[PDB]
Amino acid sequence: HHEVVKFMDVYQRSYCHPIETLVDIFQEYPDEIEYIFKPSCVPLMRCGGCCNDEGLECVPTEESNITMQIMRIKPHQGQHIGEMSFLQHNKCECRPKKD
Amino acid sequence: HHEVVKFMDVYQRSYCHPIETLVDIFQEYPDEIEYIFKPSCVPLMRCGGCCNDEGLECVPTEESNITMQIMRIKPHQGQHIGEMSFLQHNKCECRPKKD
Amino acid sequence: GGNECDIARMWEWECFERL
Amino acid sequence: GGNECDIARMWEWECFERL
Repeated sequence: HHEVVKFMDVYQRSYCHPIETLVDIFQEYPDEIEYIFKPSCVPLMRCGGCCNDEGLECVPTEESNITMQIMRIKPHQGQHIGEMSFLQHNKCECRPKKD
Repeated sequence: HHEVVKFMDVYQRSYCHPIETLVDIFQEYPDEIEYIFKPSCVPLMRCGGCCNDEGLECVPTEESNITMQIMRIKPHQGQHIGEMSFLQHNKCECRPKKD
Repeated sequence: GGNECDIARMWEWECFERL
Repeated sequence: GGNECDIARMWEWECFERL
């Protein structure tokens, strides 16, 4: 254990901001099931944590694309390296919940 | 945008390992509903990403506790600082899925 | 210094005291 | 340099070639 953490630090580090998060390829690309991806996930900068109030929601305000190298494989066939671009979050912000 | 990321880097950084992840307090403590926490979430080192095969699963092998400072606030009442301990993941590893 | 405590902004100490 | 490609281990280049 690292003892009791400082209050001001828990809020600053937890407040809705862009943090390193791994996203599943199968979750973003639902039309790619026959080609096993290696790796099956990719690291993307997304917004995570919580808001200041219960009636708010941590969501992104800006976006961007990032190309990556993925090895697509298929049973009883072969393998191959391809270029895949994913969407990331550039800016984060809290806003009142809708649905 | 930056450019096409290196393959060896996407796998080494995406492979099931301990990464900074924010956990919701309400998700861990389902009994504390009458006392709103500030912040409502806390940063904990958990395992995230994906495994080498589809039949595997990224899960932790070891654990630990971490104390933090949280401000409990109740409607029409007052506020107060308390010590809350959360569970984190020390070691991560991939194993065949069960359910 | 007055009352510029935005709900969707870094609630400093003063804002926390008067939430 | 043989066949020690563990499924739950860092699959190096050689392991990726012969998956």
